[PDB]
Amino acid sequence: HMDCHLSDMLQQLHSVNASKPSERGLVRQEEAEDPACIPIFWVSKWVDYSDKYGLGYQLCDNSVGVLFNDSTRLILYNDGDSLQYIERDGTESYLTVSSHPNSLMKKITLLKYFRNYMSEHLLKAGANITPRRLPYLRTWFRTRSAIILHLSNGSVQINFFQDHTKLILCPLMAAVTYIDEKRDFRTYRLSLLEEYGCCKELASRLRYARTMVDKLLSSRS
Repeated sequence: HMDCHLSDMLQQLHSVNASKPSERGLVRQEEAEDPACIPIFWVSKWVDYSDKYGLGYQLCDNSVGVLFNDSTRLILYNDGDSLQYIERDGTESYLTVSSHPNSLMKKITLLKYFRNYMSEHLLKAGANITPRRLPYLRTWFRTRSAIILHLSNGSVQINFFQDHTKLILCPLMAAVTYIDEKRDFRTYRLSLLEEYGCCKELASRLRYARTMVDKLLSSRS
């Protein structure tokens, strides 16, 4: 199944949700935590100017990217010079800001504007956390309750507007990282949540997640 791991994630989430992990009673949510499953990448900041320009974001490694409206993406590495350009094909090329390339000067100017805004005006998600091919934003959408961000490495991140809680779902670890209201970052193996269960708040977000992954799978291309 070649859908950037979305099918796998749907299965991991059906399985956890079907186990009804909050209904239980011997809830040992801390027993489901697995430091071996800590994500390498997540989105630390984002800026939606999608009407006209696109969606800018920062990864936790301090790389910056933009998904332009024409469906190309440009990434500036944390060195502040190396570029990675992804055309619509998915085909990738590499360049530098200092080479001053005619073909991308407009997109580079737009990316630098995004970078500056995020640096000056936004705070990092998971800033207090040392993390464990640079992925890029494959697709995204927002509901009234969340923004849903699907990375090229198959991770899905859901940022909930009401309480600033966040889910980072990693299907290759079959794991979920939950950033709670107090900015506490905790990583769970999903199969250990089936077993030890969890609080009703995490259970509810995992139910919403399932629905969001269903929505990504329902609208490919």
